[PDB]
Amino acid sequence: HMQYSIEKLKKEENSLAKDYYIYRLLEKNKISKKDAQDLNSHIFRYIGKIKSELEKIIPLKPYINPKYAKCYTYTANTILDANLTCQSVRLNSLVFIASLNSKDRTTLAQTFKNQRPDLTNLLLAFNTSDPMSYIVQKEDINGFFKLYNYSKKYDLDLNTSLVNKLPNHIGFKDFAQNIIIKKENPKFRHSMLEINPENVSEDSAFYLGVNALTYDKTELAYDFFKKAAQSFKSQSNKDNAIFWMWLIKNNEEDLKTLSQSSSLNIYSLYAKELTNTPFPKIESLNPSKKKNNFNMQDPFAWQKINKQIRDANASQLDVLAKEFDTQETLPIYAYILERKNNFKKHYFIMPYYDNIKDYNKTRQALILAIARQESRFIPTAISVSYALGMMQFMPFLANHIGEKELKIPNFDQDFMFKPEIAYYFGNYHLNYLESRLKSPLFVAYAYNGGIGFTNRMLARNDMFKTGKFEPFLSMELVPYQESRIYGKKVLANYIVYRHLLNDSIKISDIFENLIQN
Ligand SMILES: CC(=O)N[C@@H]1[C@@H](O)[C@H](O[C@@H]2O[C@H](CO)[C@@H](O[C@@H]3O[C@H](CO)[C@@H](O)[C@H](O)[C@H]3NC(C)=O)[C@H](O)[C@H]2NC(C)=O)[C@@H](CO)O[C@H]1O
Ligand SMILES: CC(=O)N[C@@H]1[C@@H](O)[C@H](O[C@@H]2O[C@H](CO)[C@@H](O[C@@H]3O[C@H](CO)[C@@H](O)[C@H](O)[C@H]3NC(C)=O)[C@H](O)[C@H]2NC(C)=O)[C@@H](CO)O[C@H]1O
Repeated sequence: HMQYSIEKLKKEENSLAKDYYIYRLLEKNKISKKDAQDLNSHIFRYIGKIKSELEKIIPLKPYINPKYAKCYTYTANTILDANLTCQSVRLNSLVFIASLNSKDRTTLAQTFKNQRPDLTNLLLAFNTSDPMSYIVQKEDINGFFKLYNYSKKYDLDLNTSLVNKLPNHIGFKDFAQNIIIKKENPKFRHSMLEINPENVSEDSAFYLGVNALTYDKTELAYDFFKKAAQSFKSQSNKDNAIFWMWLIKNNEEDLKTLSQSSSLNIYSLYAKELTNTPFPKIESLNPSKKKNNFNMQDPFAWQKINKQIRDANASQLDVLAKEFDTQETLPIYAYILERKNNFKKHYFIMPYYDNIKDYNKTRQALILAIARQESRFIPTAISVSYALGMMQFMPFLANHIGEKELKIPNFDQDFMFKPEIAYYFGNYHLNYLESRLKSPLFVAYAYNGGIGFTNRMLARNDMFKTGKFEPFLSMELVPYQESRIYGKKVLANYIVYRHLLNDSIKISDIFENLIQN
């Protein structure tokens, strides 16, 4: 490999690459207390392992606004001795409110009834055995979400008037998504059958459709999915909603509209196959030029050219298109062309093909499918979790395969930035997953979320079994959003690559194999 001292890193631009190499120093204990002093301002994304690792060296004291400093010297026993500003600041915390004695909640409720009746409602609510039931009786919507955030355990029936107020609050999106996907708060869930589709849109409308289906309310479901179809920004999400309109009410205009979609996704591909519509046009990228001056193995060069491409006018893109129109830079070319045709055309490149042409055509397609979604084939790709290269191996996994299993001499996790190694480790890991899971959809779930996650999901008696709307409904209820989306996208990619390799499979065969018989 190649190493970077903290001093060389401090001279590179802030980026995930620089963060990755700082994290490597921290995990090998190579950052002194002295080196760590100014280090916060050299970190692009100060979240997760790099933060908990830096704070083992230089602990951070949780920020308190100097205006309110004196407000945090009071406790539940002395809050009545604080000025009215301090009293109102401390009451932002429901935990603080829960900690007060009931007589001091009655006193502060009276004090704030006039200018802050939100605080009065929460104080008087915690003087009852069911704060949620009190807040719901007041139809205090801000209080409702502050309570939900304090504890997910509150559950109560909500009437038509109250549930139709919830969508107007910022918190409604996450609330509806989490309780429907996690199958928690059954009374909240049942209550959301009465939300007017007029009052919701986009993701929330869609999840309220999935909710209606779980109660076999097919009419309410169609209406939610239709509103989702009308309001969603991305054609891919519209297609998903229109598919549900079709599956529930079987109007052949919905399926026609879906078969004619400019988005390539499992729903449009399926609709095309049901209507004997031809397979969509795939762009053909074949640059004659061999190489250029750019190092595809320099993670720092990628992070920098990535930013330039994001922030380029039409004029600079046409200059970048020409520079990067080579076989060695094909994945960057495809990325520039995607931005330059304003995301209208279908690019499914097959770079470093020599490394996979000896595997059977089905395996080539799964590898390419995963690589396209993982990295867009960028060899030095780095995730916010520092998953590495074209196939986005987490370090623990790259090291387990490289060191324990393959005993590669002088193995370093940065070998995942080499196409040869990424494709090779991809094949090796896919043999592990495919031997246990079979379906390329299940393999996709396990590649992104893990075989543990996937085994526990498939073992549930309500996931990927026989039913009216299966396996489509199961694909909407995969409990980890990243994995739910990853499966749909990789499956679409798999169908396309199998077509380009003259090893076509019908997506309807894939869907039949998802139901465990
Ligand atoms: C080269 C480039 O910037 N291309 C654009 C794409 O980035 C963009 O879609 C997103 O691609 C990235 C990979 O570049 C995807 O990130 C990966 O997500 C998977 C899980 O799905 C995760 O396991 C990987 O670690 C992660 N990789 C990295 C490097 O973080 C991301 O999920 C894609 N976005 C979506 C919505 O799926 C496409 C489409 O907008 O545009 C290209 O121009
Ligand atoms: C491509 C990539 O890096 N993907 C990551 C996932 O692999 C990872 O999920 C976890 O993967 C490991 C490695 O396969 C799983 O560990 C295995 O667990 C089984 C039983 O559950 C055990 O018998 C195996 O011996 C063990 N192998 C090793 C080498 O430890 C682990 O279970 C997966 N985790 C879950 C929650 O399923 C995920 C999340 O860590 O990240 C991906 O990026």
